[PDB]
Amino acid sequence: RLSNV
Amino acid sequence: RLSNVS
Amino acid sequence: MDKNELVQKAKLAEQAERYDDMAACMKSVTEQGAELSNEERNLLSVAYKNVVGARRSSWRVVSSIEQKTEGAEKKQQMAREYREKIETELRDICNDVLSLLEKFLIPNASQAESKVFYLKMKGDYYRYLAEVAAGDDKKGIVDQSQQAYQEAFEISKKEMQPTHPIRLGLALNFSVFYYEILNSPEKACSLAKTAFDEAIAELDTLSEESYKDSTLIMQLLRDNLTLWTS
Amino acid sequence: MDKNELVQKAKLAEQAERYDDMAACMKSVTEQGAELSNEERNLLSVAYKNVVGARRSSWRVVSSIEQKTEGAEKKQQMAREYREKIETELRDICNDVLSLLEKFLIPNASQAESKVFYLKMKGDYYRYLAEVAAGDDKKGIVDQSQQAYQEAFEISKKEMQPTHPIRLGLALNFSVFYYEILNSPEKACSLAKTAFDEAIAELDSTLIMQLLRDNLTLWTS
Repeated sequence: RLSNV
Repeated sequence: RLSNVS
Repeated sequence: MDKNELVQKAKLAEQAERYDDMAACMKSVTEQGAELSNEERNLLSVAYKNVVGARRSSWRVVSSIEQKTEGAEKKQQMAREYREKIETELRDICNDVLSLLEKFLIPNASQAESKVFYLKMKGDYYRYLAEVAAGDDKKGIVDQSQQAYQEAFEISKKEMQPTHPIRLGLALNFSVFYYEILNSPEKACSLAKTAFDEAIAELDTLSEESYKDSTLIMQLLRDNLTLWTS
Repeated sequence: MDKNELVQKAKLAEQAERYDDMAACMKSVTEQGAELSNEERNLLSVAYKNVVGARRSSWRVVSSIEQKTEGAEKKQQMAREYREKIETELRDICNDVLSLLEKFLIPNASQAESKVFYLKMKGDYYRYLAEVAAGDDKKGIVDQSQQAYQEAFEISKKEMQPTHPIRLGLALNFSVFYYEILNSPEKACSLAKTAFDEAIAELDSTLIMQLLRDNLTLWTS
């Protein structure tokens, strides 16, 4: 997982 | 400046 | 106490890396009843990304120590209690944002773009709640996340180019939810792939305004598409 | 409630990067009135380092903005009040520490090592308070900083090895106080050179010695 930052 | 740790 | 002053503080606070303050400012702006501008909207969402992000990361660490002290039962009890404290913070914060969404931000959204943005935010803070939810309460919260994600997805499909960074970020976060919350790696990966492929195929539409952010998100998409089907 | 319980909280908090929590735990351990272990004392000092360091950093930022908006008067006023907010927290935190030092840490210090460490802390947090003090209040507070540093300096000359990191640490800050607060680059340099001079003898620590050198190049260049 890698979600918006 | 520059004092001790972190 | 007037709107422009709040927005000024919030940026000051953003400069000072003091996000509780940035949050509180944008909260008050929101509570004044009028639809946020694009700047205000982005300040608010940046403010709470950081406020919420700190706790979720603190939870990751303390949770991880809880797992790793099985057999050291007093140590573990200690970590469990501290995790509970963090979880209480997570809850006030989520319930603040979800309450702003329900009372002001979603009712006041007149353009489709801002409805998607806010419906996706809701999916997010519902996602965060669900990560620290117990039992039957959890099941309910998970549906709530899915519903707000899904509704955002349908408006984005209708009203926004595939290269729009709000639409792309929605796709990322939805695919993440499918994977991390509903344990569907297939559903997660297909949604990720479609989002990314459709952005590529309509690269013509990527504006210079949107370029930096869309690309960042597309990276995150393809990165996640890798380590899901490794 | 319990001391072992609070020490573990503090470590957990540190792992979590939640230093308000870390500090409060170690506050409660101090307020139990017994002399802190070395472990506990480093917990305390790390905790408030971070708590205080975040405001010093924020203050710097908003203060830069207050300056750079001269002419834009309403904007400057906004920055100025916000700086004032930060200064209130900075004062709460300094008074907290200084109070723990008056009531608990300095009275209970049974060894030279720790009395010096804590008198330096006092120098430090008086320095911090001073940096956001007004008028005559500033002057008296700068003095209290001088005194705590001096006393620690005198005890360290007499009771500690010149290579000891608490003793070199004292010399760094004390010399930095001479530069930054009292504008004495001659007193700053002398002090820092003398500590480096006396440590180098009994090497037969490096980081602090390096830091002394670093600061020395800045002041004269």
